[PDB]
Amino acid sequence: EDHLAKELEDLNKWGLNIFNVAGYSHNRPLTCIMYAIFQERDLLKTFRISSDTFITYMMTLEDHYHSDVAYHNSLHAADVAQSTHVLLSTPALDAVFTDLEILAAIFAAAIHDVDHPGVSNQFLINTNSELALMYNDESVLENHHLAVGFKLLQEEHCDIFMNLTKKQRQTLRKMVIDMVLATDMSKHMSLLADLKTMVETKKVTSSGVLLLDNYTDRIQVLRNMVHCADLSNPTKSLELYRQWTDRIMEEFFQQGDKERERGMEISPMCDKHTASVEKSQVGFIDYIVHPLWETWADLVQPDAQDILDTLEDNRNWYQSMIP
Ligand SMILES: COc1ccc([C@@H]2CNC(=O)C2)cc1OC1CCCC1
Ligand SMILES: [Mg+2]
Ligand SMILES: [Zn+2]
Repeated sequence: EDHLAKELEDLNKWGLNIFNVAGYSHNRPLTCIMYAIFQERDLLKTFRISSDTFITYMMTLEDHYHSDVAYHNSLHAADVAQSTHVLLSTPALDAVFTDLEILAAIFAAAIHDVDHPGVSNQFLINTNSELALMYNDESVLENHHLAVGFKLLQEEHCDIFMNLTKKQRQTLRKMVIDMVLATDMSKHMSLLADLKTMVETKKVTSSGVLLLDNYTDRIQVLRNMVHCADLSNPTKSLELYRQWTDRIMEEFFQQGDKERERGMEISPMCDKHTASVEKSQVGFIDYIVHPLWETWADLVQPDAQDILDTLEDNRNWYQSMIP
């Protein structure tokens, strides 16, 4: 409505507020945002994607995200897709990516947690879920979100890539698989270490813009971009970040409840009788988020300085919340 258009003014901005846009779109954040993103970047015009076909695909996809799961619902995909959309425009990455790589990264963000059940890879493996057997324990969740998302492009009324070259559907299907698999947290370190090596040997043009050789380097930056977008809640305005903290702790504690119901051992950050929400967020910033964004900032400097500042600041709020 009228509040929707006022909010979508901030589309291309880190301050954008995803809750507000969920409330104004009949609980369809992901469809509203993805649709605004394509228009903005002119993707439908570029890849002859019909608008009907696009809405039908998104709506279906949004509706495969479970709405009774506290954190991994359509809101989070919408968030990660909007965050990625901004990082893609960061000044240090200007004119570096092809249209196809841009469409790949945002699409990756959109389908990247689809059909998530609200339990970890570790849980699903220890309970012998169908999914763990299906996937032999390797990026269980991630391989699944990728299969669902690419299955839904089977219908004609949903094949939004129907007007790419064969070579383009392949080059894309490859980039997406690579980016979603990289959001599996057990790959975090390898990715961070790989990022640090890329910064070490960074090269720019005379105008402070990165020089990325060919495929290998371009997709490593995209890998890392969607992984920062996935771990961007603490770089967002305090009000937004605490609402994200509440939802993730909700989801985590429902998992701790199911673990206990079943005599299994409870993972301490999922234990609702001993885990401080506050200590845990500080830890999450000190050992995972800051190390990553610090490295990202070095790569696109000084574009992410504001982001680093917001982060240290949000850090100290949570620190000051602990006795
Ligand atoms: C807003 O914070 C968080 C945001 C996102 C996630 C991802 C989804 N699940 C993950 O393991 C990473 C975890 C968070 O916090 C958890 C780390 C321990 C405290 C809660
Ligand atoms: Mg995920
Ligand atoms: Zn995610």
